[PDB]
Amino acid sequence: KALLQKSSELARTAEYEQVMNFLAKAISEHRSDSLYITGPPGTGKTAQLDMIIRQKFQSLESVAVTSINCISLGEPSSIFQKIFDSFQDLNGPTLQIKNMQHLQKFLEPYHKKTTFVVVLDEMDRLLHANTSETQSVRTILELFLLAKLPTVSFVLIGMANSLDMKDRFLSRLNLDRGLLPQTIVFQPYTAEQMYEIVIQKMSSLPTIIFQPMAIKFAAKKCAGNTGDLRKLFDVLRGSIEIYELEKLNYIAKVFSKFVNNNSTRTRIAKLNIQQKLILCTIIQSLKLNSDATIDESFDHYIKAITKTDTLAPLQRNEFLEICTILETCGLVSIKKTKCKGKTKRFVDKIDVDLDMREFYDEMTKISILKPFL
Amino acid sequence: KSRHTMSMAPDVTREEFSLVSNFFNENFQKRPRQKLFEIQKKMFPQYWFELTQGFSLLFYGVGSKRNFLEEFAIDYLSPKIAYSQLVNSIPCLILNGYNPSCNYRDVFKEITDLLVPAELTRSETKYWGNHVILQIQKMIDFYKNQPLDIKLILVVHNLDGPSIRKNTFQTMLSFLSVIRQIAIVASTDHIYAPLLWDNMKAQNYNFVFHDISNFEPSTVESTFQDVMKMGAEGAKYVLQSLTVNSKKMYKLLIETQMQNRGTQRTGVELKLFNHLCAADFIASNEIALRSMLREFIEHKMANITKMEIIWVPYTYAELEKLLKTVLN
Amino acid sequence: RLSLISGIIARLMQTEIFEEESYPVASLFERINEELPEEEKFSAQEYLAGLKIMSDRNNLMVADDKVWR
Amino acid sequence: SRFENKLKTTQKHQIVETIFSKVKKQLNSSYYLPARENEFASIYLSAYSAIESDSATTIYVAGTPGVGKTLTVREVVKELLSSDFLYVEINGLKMVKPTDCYETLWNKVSGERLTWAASMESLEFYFKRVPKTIVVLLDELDAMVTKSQDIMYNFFNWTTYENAKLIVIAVANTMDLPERQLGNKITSRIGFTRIMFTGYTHEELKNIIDLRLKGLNDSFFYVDTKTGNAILVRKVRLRMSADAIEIASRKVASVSGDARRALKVCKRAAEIAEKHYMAKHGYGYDGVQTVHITHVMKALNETLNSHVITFMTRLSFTAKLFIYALLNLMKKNGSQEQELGDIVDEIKLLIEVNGSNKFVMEIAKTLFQQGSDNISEQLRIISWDFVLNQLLDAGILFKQTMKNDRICCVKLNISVEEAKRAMNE
Ligand SMILES: Nc1ncnc2c1ncn2[C@@H]1O[C@H](COP(=O)(O)OP(=O)(O)OP(O)(O)=S)[C@@H](O)[C@H]1O
Ligand SMILES: Nc1ncnc2c1ncn2[C@@H]1O[C@H](COP(=O)(O)OP(=O)(O)OP(O)(O)=S)[C@@H](O)[C@H]1O
Repeated sequence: KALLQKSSELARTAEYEQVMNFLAKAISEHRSDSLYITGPPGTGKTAQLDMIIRQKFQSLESVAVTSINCISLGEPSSIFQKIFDSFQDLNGPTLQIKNMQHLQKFLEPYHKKTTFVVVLDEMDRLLHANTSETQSVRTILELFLLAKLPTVSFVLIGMANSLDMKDRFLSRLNLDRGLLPQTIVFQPYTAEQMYEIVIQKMSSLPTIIFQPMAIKFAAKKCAGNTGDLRKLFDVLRGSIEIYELEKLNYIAKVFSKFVNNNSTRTRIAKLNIQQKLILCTIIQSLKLNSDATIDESFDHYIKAITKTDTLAPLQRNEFLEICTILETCGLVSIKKTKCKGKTKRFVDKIDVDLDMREFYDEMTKISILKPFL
Repeated sequence: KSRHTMSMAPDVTREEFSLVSNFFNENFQKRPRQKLFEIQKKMFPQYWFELTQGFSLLFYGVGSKRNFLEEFAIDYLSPKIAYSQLVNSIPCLILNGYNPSCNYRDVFKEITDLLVPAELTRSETKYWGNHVILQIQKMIDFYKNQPLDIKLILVVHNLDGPSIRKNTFQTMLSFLSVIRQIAIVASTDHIYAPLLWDNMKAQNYNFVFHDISNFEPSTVESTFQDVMKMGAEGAKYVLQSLTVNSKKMYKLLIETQMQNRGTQRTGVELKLFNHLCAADFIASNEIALRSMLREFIEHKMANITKMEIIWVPYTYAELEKLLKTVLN
Repeated sequence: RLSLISGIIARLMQTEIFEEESYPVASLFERINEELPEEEKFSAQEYLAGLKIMSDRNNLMVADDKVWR
Repeated sequence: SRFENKLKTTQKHQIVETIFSKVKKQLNSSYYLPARENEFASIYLSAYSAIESDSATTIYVAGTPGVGKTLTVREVVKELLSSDFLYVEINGLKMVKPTDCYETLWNKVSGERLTWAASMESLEFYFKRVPKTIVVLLDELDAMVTKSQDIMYNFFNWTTYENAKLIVIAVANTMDLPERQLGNKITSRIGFTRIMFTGYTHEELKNIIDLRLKGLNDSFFYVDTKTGNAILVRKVRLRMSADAIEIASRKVASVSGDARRALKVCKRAAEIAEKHYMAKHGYGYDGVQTVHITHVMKALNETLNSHVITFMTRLSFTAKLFIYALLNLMKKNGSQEQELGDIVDEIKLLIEVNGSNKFVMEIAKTLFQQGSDNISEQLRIISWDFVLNQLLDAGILFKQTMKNDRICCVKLNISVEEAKRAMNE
């Protein structure tokens, strides 16, 4: 079973049709379509555009077209050298890769007059670059205006994660010009396209993978809050390697495990009884919805445990260590919030995520803490 | 204190807005504009004879000058007065004052090469110790003994611009306009223009004023500025790109918040909201609920106050529009 | 109709009587006839169809028939 | 490497090794394990799948330090060493700058010294070009991911590639790290495949302790009564009473359950007994031994008790006067915030509320002028600046910064209660 479940994890998409429509100008040498892809995170929009360009170059006259990744630049100069990277040559780029006019000068083809179109992968770093109205909106205006005289221009094939980019554009420029209009969206595919990509790559289907209906169950009950079926497939390969370790049963188990310790693994998160005690003490201080300081909750602990004589209370530093433990598992968050008493004062305002009902189970089972509920 | 709030307004898409502004501003008062323009064009030889004495021509009067500015300058003044000198028509240095990216340093770096580089004055380039002002001082000492003819015509659109009006830029342009061989002509929009210049800067400018009112829509100037239309519609595109579970949960939210303009009284309590999103078997607990809620919150797509009211500040009309159009 | 019984299944998912999102079909029977609703539990195929609606609306899933994920 | 010999010298006159010395030597924090057993195998099979099948994945693990996780992944990649990979301990808390990791990477890939830019350029190049698995230890990731997550954005966008010759073994401190600072888009690439590490039970603590004491538990040495040297002239034996070990394990598992803390407190009690035994015989430094419960009792209590009380019971009388006045002000105004000059006024009060008593006379005199009526009439009490500072820097008192020294605020960092108690002794 190993060599399968190992190899299990090692055109194609239906989406390929749509962009193909928006690509008709590129396989007939016309000026390409004004393509500004947006996409919610997880859907693979980066890898979506990457499958696009990969197929487009493995399918095709001289065939040259590139797509560069804009991450560590924060400025519109060294980007276009990365397009000069396609020449495999050496020049003085410093200006011809910096200003829009110099860019137009920079893009008259040389070898055979096979049109070269430009693609910017992960513009959502240039889009998410320095201050908007100063450089990033300025860079967008510059790179985005296609006012060349030869219609064989640098037709941007852009990609942006958060839609706000189109809202940050100049209002006048976007409506009547640029790569903007085809603001194609790629909403999270529950099963209907991504699950079928899964099946089509899994044509060489291992014998007992498991119940396909439980597979689709996993697909839905994840994609509810998920955008990675391949990564859900990876937690599935981990499940089958659990089956191996013990030498789709356990997948509901592992979901109840990893997603929310509140279900059962909170008892692990609060393994020590003093942890549970301090947590219920925080819940008690919640009745005073104030700055849940170390001091507030600590004094509340002191009084409530002098009352309920379960144990001699902990030291200040001890309570510190306990709450830090509680924060390491993340069951309760803290933040060094600012109060204005003397100066900018930074004290731990905490917020618990647990509910007294999710305390009902986890406490009523331990009758020793119940003296404090 | 029930005030008319711009929220309760008929919003207009950017396309309809742009297009109707186009129709109006290109057809509203055409015949008046052209009559006014053909009438005032007769003043152009008057401007010729006035600028013969280098009197910096400032232009006021309502309506945009930008169009008319480039019109008078590029087309009439420059080449005619160039021919009149006795050959490249004198480079028209247009200052996009409305553009807030103008800076004295670089524009003077241009100016320098525009002006006479008779000596290697680049040798006088130094540390940040501003050679703009010192070098322009030297340039003035030079021109004090040079012949009198315009060697460059600079024109500023909206001299009250967000950059030029900076007092440093203003003083630089003053000491510049002291030069005789240059013709200074500009315009503003700020009604408080005279607040800009003391008798020192006036002496530098020797401003002569002229009214020009043609009642333009300020096309380019409308571009750089921005108002609230330039939120409900912000979230309207967000919800167009989400997951079906988010669609359904926001559908339930919008029903229970629109049942009772979408006011705060009409919302729902998170207790009963969890009761519902658990009854119809959507939310497993409060943590996942608040998680799939903050995706709306982390873009400010719904309001919450206190009961535990989650109230959509978006209008009843726009809300039921979401229902009938994008949700159902 | 199915709304209220779905709410009852919700408050019975609140407790760990299912111990899971999964639940025996035996628990199914224990929680259709033994509860308040009498004859509101439809014919075999009909309440199975109700459960299939609840599946297609992502409220209850089917797997390992003796239980249901 | 080159300088390693430069630390080795010859003059060593047979350093004496006593019993507890050997104990602590094997009890060192450096030298199969019981506590993390199924985790060992789980991560082992994760990396086995990722490498033996020549794929690339992201093994996220989180939990408080001291849970063995650094040792555990090391054990896994050590048994894997015997069966392609570059164990690159990229510790964000070891990186001088945040970006420095790159260079290490940028070195371990080719052995070049350029900037982080070309570093990541060639890195991603290798990750998407090289035709065909190198375990990079992202120790204490937090430091690297603090500025704008761009670092981790890169560090995982690299991983997401399919043919990327890049396995990552990331370890963070808390579980929710990817869901509080990392981008949602980043969080997705991080994935849900993260293994959590719980605390340690006192059972596991006993296990690890006896493990460290395997070859030495209750064992015999050959100790010369003259020099105190031990060899694993009487053949003595030693017992490490597992009841004290029990109680230490219980106490540590209570609040924290950390291997480091437990090991260290055991070492502490050991060396305490060691110094007592040395003193009882005076061997200097050139029948049967045990470790009573009382030793570990002391060594453990010393890891909890503070000193602020036992400190403030020793400050100068001026300091105690200052503190007691401050407490009177705290309860009189109910503000727990006083003004410095106001405290001076209160000290004047407290000195004068008592009568013209000759003893109050002496106090007034000295506290206002060290005798020597020749020089007298001080506005604020003697050493007042000095004692104020001696408090402030000691972290007890906490004061804002205004050059006007009569309206500047003052606050107690310690609890009012413990301070009051200190005044009561
Ligand atoms: N529909 C899909 N088609 C192909 N691969 C997919 C698809 N959905 C997910 N994947 C794969 O799973 C990964 C998860 O998506 P992400 O890379 O995290 O999203 P992305 O590629 O960064 O684009 P986004 O969603 O705008 S962040 C993708 O990169 C692909 O490797
Ligand atoms: N099972 C064990 N057997 C023996 N010694 C152990 C065991 N678990 C922990 N220790 C000791 O306790 C130390 C704990 O180190 P680790 O937990 O591996 O480091 P860590 O958890 O990454 O802490 P960091 O580096 O600050 S995040 C180890 O280095 C050993 O000295």
